[PDB]
Amino acid sequence: ERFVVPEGTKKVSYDRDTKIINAASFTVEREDHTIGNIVRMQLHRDENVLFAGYQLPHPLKYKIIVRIHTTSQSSPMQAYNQAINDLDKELDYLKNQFEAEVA
Amino acid sequence: MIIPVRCFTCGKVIGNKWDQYLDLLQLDYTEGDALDALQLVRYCCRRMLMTHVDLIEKLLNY
Amino acid sequence: TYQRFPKIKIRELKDDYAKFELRETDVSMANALRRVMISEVPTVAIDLVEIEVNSSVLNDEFIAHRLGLIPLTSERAMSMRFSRDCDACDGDGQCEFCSVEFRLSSKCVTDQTLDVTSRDLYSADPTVTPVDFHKGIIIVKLRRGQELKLRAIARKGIGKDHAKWSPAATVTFMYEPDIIINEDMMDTLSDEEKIDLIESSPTKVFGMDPVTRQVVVVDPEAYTYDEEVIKKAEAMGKPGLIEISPKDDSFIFTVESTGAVKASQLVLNAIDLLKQKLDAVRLSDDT
Amino acid sequence: NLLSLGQDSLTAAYLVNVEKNCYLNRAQMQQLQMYCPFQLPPPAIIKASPSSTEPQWTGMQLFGMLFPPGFDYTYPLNNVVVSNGELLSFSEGSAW
Amino acid sequence: IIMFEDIFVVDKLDPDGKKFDKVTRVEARSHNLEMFMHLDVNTEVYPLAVGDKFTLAMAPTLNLDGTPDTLADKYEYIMHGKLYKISEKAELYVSFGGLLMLLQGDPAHISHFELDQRLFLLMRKL
Ligand SMILES: [Zn+2]
Ligand SMILES: [Zn+2]
Repeated sequence: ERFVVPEGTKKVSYDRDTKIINAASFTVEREDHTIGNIVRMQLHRDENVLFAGYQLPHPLKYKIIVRIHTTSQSSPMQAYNQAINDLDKELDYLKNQFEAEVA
Repeated sequence: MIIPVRCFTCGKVIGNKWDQYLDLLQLDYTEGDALDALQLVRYCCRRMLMTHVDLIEKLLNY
Repeated sequence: TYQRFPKIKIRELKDDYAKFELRETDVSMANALRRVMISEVPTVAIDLVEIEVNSSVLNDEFIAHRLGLIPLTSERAMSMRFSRDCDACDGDGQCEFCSVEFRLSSKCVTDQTLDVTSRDLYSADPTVTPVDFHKGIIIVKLRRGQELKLRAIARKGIGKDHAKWSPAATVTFMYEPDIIINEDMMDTLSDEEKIDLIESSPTKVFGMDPVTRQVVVVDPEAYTYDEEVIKKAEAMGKPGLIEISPKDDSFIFTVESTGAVKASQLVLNAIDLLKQKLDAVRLSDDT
Repeated sequence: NLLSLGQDSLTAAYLVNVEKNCYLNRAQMQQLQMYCPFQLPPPAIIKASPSSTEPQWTGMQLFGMLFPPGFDYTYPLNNVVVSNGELLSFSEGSAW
Repeated sequence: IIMFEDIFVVDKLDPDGKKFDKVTRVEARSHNLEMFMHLDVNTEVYPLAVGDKFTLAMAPTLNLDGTPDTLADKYEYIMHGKLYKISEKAELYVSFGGLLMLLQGDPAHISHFELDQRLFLLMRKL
């Protein structure tokens, strides 16, 4: 029941922050600390990113809120996608290394 | 109550080790040596194999 | 700003036990890999049990619960579809994709007590045969008579719910500490104090070399991060005698499987599932 | 006041205001800033060692993100001074 | 850009413990200016022993010729704080994130310090 994403609800929603420029909040539905922690740690590697963090306010409500603040050089969505792509490439490299080590 | 399986704390299968544990206890083996012979390095599995009480025998007899 | 380049070195590899070292990566990646391999890797296990004869002293629900915990070979877990996702059938008996049928029938016609193990559990698909380790997992013990006949169905599931679809068994990782010795304050210490310092360590992390009459670092991976030697050195009056700090970019992984899948295959499946999760989380650009 | 901090809250506040020897880096400070309503203060600790980068935040500044900027507090017994919503000083006592 | 610069020698340590795992308030007396200083320094991270000599500097900004709010390479114990009390032999009370500093000297030595201003703390042990 909890595994299935709610019907009619998108996994990731984009909401811009009016008070702070170049600030946005990403609400990831049906996510846990696994994705949030690695995304937060990957975002810190980017130089343009200023604020990177995630929170899980309600354990019962399986949602993850990710807040990204960047300089006047890249959009928060661009940094988010870049971090996801870098993490995917790292996973590919780790899989290749493990496959080589097994053989 | 038969020996519990899957070692509630750890998750390791211990269902098929009760007969071996009893056989080791039949010989001149202490509880620690018997548990070590079964390759149980975590004390949760050792507790599960040591704190179990065989109650199914009384259920079958009575 | 870009991706990392982790390095993997395998120390020991077996069917159910794997120990490898992961380097040049953050703690978050290792923790996420551990969590995925302990709670996200799917396996096949019995969830629905139908019985007709239950003359055994044990209750029906107890038998069903202890049947659901039996480890089964899960080589097809990745390819199989979920029961809720399977739309070809509503779910009854054997299915070509989701459900696997199991039949058990035990009748005791002898004075000796009959033990219903996991070996006498037959399935239509040979690939879903329960893992054999021995005498097998004892299900029910039967006296004279007391027949037990049941029909069971096994479905693919995630280890997050009911904690019975988890193939991993306490997968761990450490930071692989590095030991630093001043080697100058040791000369001031007497022979008696060196022995006491050696005995202070809970595990065999430091050794005494008889030829050089000085302490050496042996097996640095078994430190367990217990501040016993540091406290002993501070008590003896030497504050900076031994400095031990964890290494943030080095890790040593220990993966123990339950027999459902191979440990290397478990790691590969965890990596694939993490990649799929990242792909699903990925958000398309909007203009 | 009818409502107090509570056991865990009081103990955590005492620990974060008494130790003063544990510093929080940028990642942990930003992670904790999610629950705090107010913005992050300056690190106030640029360099602690000749070869230590990554300027850190002190524990007392973490507790300072719980007061409005216009709020001003003074507790002479515990030597607590809050100016512009920032906890300037504290010695001991935990009576405040 | 440096307002106050002087050489200090530590007189005593209030905790005076090597492994107390606590902030240690240092007492240093200035040379050629006769100024007394209280400063909370983490001894475990930055070791200071009685009798050591260190230079101390205070600048409103770390940038060169303006840009208030690159001297980082020269020093090794940079701190940031504000001056909240100038009441006196005038003395200054600057808190670096809860770490109190008490610089007591002469009225003429310290006169260009304003109230409620942000100032840095540069310290190098020679
Ligand atoms: Zn265990
Ligand atoms: Zn089906």
